[PDB]
Amino acid sequence: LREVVKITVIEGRITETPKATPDPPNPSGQCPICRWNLKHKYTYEDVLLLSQFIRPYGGMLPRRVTGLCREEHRKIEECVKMAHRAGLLPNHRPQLPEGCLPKDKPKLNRYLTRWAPKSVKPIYKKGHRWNKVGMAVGSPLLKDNVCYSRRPLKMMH
Amino acid sequence: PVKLVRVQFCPFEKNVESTRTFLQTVSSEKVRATNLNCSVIADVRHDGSEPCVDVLFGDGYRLIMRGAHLTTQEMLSALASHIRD
Amino acid sequence: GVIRSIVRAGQAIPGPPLGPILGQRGVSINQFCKEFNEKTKDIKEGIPLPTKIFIKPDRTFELKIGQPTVSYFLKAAAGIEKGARHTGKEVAGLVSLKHVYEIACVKAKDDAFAMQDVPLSSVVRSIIGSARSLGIRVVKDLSAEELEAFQKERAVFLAAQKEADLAAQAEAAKK
Amino acid sequence: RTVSFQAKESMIRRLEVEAENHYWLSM
Amino acid sequence: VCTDPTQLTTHAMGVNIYKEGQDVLGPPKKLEELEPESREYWRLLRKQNIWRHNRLSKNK
Amino acid sequence: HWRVMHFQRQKLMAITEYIPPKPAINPRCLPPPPKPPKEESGLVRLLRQDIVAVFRDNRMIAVCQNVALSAEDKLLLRHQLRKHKIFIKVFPSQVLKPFLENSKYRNLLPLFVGHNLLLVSEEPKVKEMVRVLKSVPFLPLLGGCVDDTILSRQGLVDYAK
Amino acid sequence: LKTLLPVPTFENVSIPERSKLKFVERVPLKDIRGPSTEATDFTEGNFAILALGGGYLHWGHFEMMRLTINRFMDPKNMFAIWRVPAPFKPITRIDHYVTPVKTGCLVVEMGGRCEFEEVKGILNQVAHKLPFPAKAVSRKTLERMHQNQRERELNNQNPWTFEHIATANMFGIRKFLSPYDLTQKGRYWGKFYMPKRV
Amino acid sequence: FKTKGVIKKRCKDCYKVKRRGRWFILCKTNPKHKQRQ
RNA sequence: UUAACCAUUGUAGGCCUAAAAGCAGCCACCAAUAAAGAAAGCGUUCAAGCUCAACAUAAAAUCAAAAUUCCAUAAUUUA
Ligand code: FES
Ligand SMILES: [Zn+2]
Repeated sequence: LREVVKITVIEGRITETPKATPDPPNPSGQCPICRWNLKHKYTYEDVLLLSQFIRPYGGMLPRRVTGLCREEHRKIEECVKMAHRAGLLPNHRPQLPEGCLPKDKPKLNRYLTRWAPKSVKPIYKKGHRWNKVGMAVGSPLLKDNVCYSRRPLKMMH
Repeated sequence: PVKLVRVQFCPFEKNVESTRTFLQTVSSEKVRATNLNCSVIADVRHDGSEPCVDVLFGDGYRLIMRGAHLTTQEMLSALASHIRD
Repeated sequence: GVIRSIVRAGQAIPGPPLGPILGQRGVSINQFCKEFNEKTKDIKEGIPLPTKIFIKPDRTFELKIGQPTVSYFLKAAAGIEKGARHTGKEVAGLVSLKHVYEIACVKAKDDAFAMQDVPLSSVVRSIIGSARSLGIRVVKDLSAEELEAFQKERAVFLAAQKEADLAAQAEAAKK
Repeated sequence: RTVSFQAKESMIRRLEVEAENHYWLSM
Repeated sequence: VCTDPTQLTTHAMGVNIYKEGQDVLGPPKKLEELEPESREYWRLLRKQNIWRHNRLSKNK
Repeated sequence: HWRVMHFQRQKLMAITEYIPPKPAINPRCLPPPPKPPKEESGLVRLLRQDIVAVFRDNRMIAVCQNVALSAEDKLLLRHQLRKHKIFIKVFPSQVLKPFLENSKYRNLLPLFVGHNLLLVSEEPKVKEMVRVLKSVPFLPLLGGCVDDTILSRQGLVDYAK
Repeated sequence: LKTLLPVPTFENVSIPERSKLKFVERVPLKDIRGPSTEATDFTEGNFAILALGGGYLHWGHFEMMRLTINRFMDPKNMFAIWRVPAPFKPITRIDHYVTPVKTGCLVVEMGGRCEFEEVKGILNQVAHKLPFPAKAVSRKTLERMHQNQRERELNNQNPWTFEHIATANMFGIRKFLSPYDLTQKGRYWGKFYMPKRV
Repeated sequence: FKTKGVIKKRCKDCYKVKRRGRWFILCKTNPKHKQRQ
């Protein structure tokens, strides 16, 4: 990990990086997710796994650095959005540029949030029994996760 | 709007390549013509000296950039912000 | 700014084709032709010469000229005032190898666009390609009788083309 | 009308019973 | 210009064209004709590739 | 216009829907199949010979970075160098690696990285090369070998004298 | 060192003299309710529009195909032909004639020294305006289309299928089925074709 | 902003974004090309 | 396939076109260049002129089941 220092003269210093735990359980896996047998076994709640692919201010790291495949990169990206919206990453908040403070508006607790709350409109005509409009819960990208329920998860609430 | 741009690096040593690519971007006919105030110069040496870029301005501000660990894009990014003054 | 033109030495004032373009930049067209006329005296008159006039930021004339063009000469060598109107199968030029080589040797003397190719094979092929561009077929060597027979055929064909022109003229009159 | 999960299974169960009925009428 | 079969076949029209100076092979090789490992072969194929790319690019 | 199906028929359709076979492991997650034997296109083999020919023909091979100078200005440099009977060669680096990996010249690999140009001739007019280099100030020289001797630019300057 | 291959050679494909589409004379329930038995073969050309449903093509559509297709095709390199008859079926309020078409029919065929990608756009545009659902398919694409259909049937992991249940009258199902359903096997409903149904 | 059923890029500089629950093509060169779904 | 970069020259090439030079018109459709279409879309008093393909270096990898007043409450995992 290299950091740029300015003085004009500016230079970048490379520092030693923490090393991955050796001897993955499943060597020969391309994606780092499959070298540890995590293909379908992580959700938004798993901050410990998700945090590793996140920039200090909450952005996702580029795929070419993480080494994830596209299928798992998109799942990590979506899980991170849901984790952020659930307030599970209090230390990866956006940087405040200058003369900006947090909105101070009270925070509503939410989880399994597919979309940004700003841009989702209210359902004014909810519909009757068979034309009921569904409130989406979870993400479609995680439709293949291992399920421990008798029936598949109820995405539309 | 740049008085002069100087880059020095060690060719045969296998080290930073961003500086070499950065020199190529600096030594672009379109860029050179646009900033006609500057005469680009490239020099090489053998000593164990990490590549160093030196930029001179008429106002006297000198911007020194070492490719030692800087990528070529970051080199250009620093220039443009500095060029704006 | 460099401006191209293929104007012939004989006439140095084309006018609308170049004068207003030169005037749009802003220059004295008479001065341009006069120096072009100076080159006209050096060269034989009435033959196209490529020019590479540069209009400087100072708004001055910097004339650069080259040898006679390949295309016009091939038409002239073939004796074609107006080239074949199809050129796919309409041939009005029958050129022997010796003529092709000699003219190519003269060709490879300009520096502007780097006709400095060492092998004359490049230059000869380059002019042959021009012949293909034009309604000209590059024969290896022709007999005088074949030219006479070909000229007779061309005259008959040109007479038919004149009849076609008459039909086109009659159609144009109706329109 | 989407067909329910329970509705689909109960038809399959009956089909299997009839499928066996084919076997026992073949000898 | 010269319009004489004798002069046309026995004189060089273009050697000298100045006032002081008076008048003094198969088809392009096909991909079959071209040698597969020759530079000539590949430089015409590249041209053919450009032709194909332009043909495809027309409609977009 | 679709006509509603009897519920019993709709039940029949639901139970007879196609079910695809599911693999246990994704083929992507599995190790990638070994590459089959590749085919050399008629660009590397012919160019390989060219790299062989230039090394065999030219005793001195000096390397300089490509400057991305306008081709109209490359011509005059080529014309100027042609007047001095010194030729320019440019080749793809990746196909140049295998020969440079196993050849008389093997310490020039770092030089042969990125956009580059090759100074090739039959005579060691090395001092004149600086004069041709001095014609265009900004063009630098990275190094190479002169008269089969590998040396750097600073050493070349001393060798030129 | 970008790799390259010899450009595909269509030299074998000759160009018919009447490359442009001909004119069609405006005046010379099951017709669209089943799989087609005609025009399903490409024949001379390599590119054609595939009917994915049952519909009637009246003279108006014929002109739209005619005009659109004719304009853009290159006489030197492209040609086209009609794969369906002219309008012949009476319609009364004898107002006009409509040509029936069945799912799977090739409405129009194109050929010449051109790639599919070149002819993709216009044929897809023309197809979109046809009364029934349609698509532009090359020789390979139609072949792939059939191959996938056969592959789906072989590797199906559902023990129960419409054909077996229907033929054997399992569940007493034929009380709710039409006589034609046994032949269709659930692929075709009314004038609609369900590709995903095996 | 024309609201269209199907959005299509109209020039080289046109770019696509997902703002406030909808897809937009925005063109810096030609504001006419701006579209919404 | 779509991610960096570049674009020279035979020739303003045959043609009614004032003039049309890759890109009004129509014509065929080869040369040099390590690398570039007798041009693919732009622009056109006409051209100069904007890029795509040329060369070099550059990373990835088929479709998806309107008008009285919203209207059960709710819910993603325990076999
Ligand atoms: S989990 Fe194996 S490719 Fe990503
Ligand atoms: Zn736009």
